[PDB]
Amino acid sequence: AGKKVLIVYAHQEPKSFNGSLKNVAVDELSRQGCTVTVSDLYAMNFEPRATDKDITGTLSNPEVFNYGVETHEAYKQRSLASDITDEQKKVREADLVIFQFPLYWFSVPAILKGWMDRVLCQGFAFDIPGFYDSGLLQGKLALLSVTTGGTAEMYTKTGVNGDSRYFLWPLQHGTLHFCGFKVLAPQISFAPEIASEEERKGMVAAWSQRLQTIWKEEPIPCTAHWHFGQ
Amino acid sequence: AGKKVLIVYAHQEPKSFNGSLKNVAVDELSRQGCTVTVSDLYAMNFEPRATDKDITGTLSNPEVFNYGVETHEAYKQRSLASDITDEQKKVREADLVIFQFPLYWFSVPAILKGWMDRVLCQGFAFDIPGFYDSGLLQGKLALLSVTTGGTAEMYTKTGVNGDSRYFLWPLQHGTLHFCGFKVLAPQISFAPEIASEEERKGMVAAWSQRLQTIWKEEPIPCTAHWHFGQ
Ligand SMILES: Cc1cc2nc3c(=O)[nH]c(=O)nc-3n(C[C@H](O)[C@H](O)[C@H](O)COP(=O)(O)OP(=O)(O)OC[C@H]3O[C@@H](n4cnc5c(N)ncnc54)[C@H](O)[C@@H]3O)c2cc1C
Ligand SMILES: Cc1cc2nc3c(=O)[nH]c(=O)nc-3n(C[C@H](O)[C@H](O)[C@H](O)COP(=O)(O)OP(=O)(O)OC[C@H]3O[C@@H](n4cnc5c(N)ncnc54)[C@H](O)[C@@H]3O)c2cc1C
Ligand SMILES: CCN(CC)CCC[C@H](C)Nc1ccnc2cc(Cl)ccc12
Ligand SMILES: CCN(CC)CCC[C@H](C)Nc1ccnc2cc(Cl)ccc12
Ligand SMILES: [Zn+2]
Ligand SMILES: [Zn+2]
Repeated sequence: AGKKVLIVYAHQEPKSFNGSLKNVAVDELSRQGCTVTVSDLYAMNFEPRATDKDITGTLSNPEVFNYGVETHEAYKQRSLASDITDEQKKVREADLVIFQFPLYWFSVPAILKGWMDRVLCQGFAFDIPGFYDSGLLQGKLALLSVTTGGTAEMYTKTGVNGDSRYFLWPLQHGTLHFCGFKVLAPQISFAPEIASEEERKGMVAAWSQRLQTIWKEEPIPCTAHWHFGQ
Repeated sequence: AGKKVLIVYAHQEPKSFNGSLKNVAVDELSRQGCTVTVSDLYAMNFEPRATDKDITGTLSNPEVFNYGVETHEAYKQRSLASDITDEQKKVREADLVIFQFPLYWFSVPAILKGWMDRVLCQGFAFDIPGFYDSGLLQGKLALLSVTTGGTAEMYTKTGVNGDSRYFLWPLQHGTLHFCGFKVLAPQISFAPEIASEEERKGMVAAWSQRLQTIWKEEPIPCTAHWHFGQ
């Protein structure tokens, strides 16, 4: 026991469907006795841009700015902007990181993309070498809880939008697995705007109910076959 | 001729490999007699976050904030923030939109993700019923010019990262095709940091040379089969 959870939450509106899914996760994980922290990115005005302001120390090469190189070195020297290290502390302490967001352009909203870009730097989240199964966040779990405009039917193989797993690839594999996370099955709450209020309440209750047994779940095999099939 | 091009450019450093690819595109398209415009997102300090500041008027619903609905209505009511409408004007005038960026987490840097989120609103880029082949930007061409850290071999179907086409799906299909663009084959400049000077020169020259005949190209079939098939 004694599990720690970080929820990285990306919605502007506390009364939103995303807000309800975040709150029910806080409620249920709290009820279980888990330690819970939420990064409410919009409320934090979280900075999404990868810039030279993210390093406060002497640059390795002040004539030609290479974000990856400079953040790697800043991580090692401890000269990263404090907003980044504040998030790194939350990740370091977490056993499970839940990302709660509406799908924007088959991906995460930009503010959350910026969290990934800025927080998961070399030295902290991965090394070269030291990625995928050797990533530095090994031993941790991650889970994408996503809401969509499109219906489940629209996000199937035979639909023009394609199977929902297709768009998970850059997030689950390219990012989370790359950093060493084991990835729990995504929670996709399809088309709440189209849904009836009863169907919406059902989707929120389904997430809460799933969370009751989250610590017993196995991760997915985060492979091309899982995402794309044969 | 009389062709118009917008380059949406996302790199912090003018002397970067991305910078050089952007500059060669400007040079070669300018030489051809094309009309060329560049949105240098980092130099513009482009806002990535989707917030209620993106609507200038009174909100469609001041009590509960729905970004998609509010921006749709704002577009119809000419009440979007000027940074967004400035970009929409550039897109509206363009026959070809080139995106020039380094791959960040199998996707675009957050600043460019924010451009997509905030600029391509419903009513402007898509609507009911105009999407995929009938998207509102139909008749326009789009092209992703991406640079990577990983090698071409890492980006193979059975390589650690999977086929590069796998990460293109959310961008080419879920975003560009969705908005009605015809998608020209991506330009992928693999691993310039690792490449020799000569190899880098070759990749820049390949891009310059490609641009010489860009108006003669057929778009790819932006399908699941192209992205995921044998
Ligand atoms: C920039 C942008 C890009 C997008 N790109 C995509 C894309 O690529 N693919 C795609 O499929 N969609 C896309 N969308 C649509 C988007 O994913 C949906 O709009 C979003 O997922 C809806 O979630 P929400 O929390 O905002 O819904 P909400 O509008 O907040 O929720 C709907 C309703 O649920 C109600 N509600 C809240 N809590 C509860 C509760 N506890 N019980 C019952 N009802 C409740 C709310 O009052 C509301 O009426 C995009 C949208 C934007 C703005
Ligand atoms: C947050 C983050 C996430 C990332 N995620 C990924 C990922 O998911 N997958 C992946 O594969 N990579 C990833 N990367 C790596 C990234 O994609 C590469 O670092 C980037 O593409 C390199 O391009 P660049 O323009 O910055 O190269 P640069 O470092 O600017 O350039 C490389 C070399 O080319 C030289 N050069 C510039 N112009 C010319 C010229 N005209 N002729 C010859 N040489 C020239 C430069 O001087 C330099 O020496 C990530 C990086 C970051 C920071
Ligand atoms: C017209 C607005 N309103 C009236 C019913 C319906 C809500 C709008 C719906 C949910 N939004 C969407 C539904 C489905 N797909 C989408 C893809 C993108 Cl990129 C953006 C928005 C999307
Ligand atoms: C000083 C040496 N310097 C090159 C300038 C280090 C370059 C490291 C290499 C290129 N970067 C990378 C190579 C391959 N994959 C990657 C995935 C991510 Cl997320 C981030 C960086 C990556
Ligand atoms: Zn994986
Ligand atoms: Zn397509």
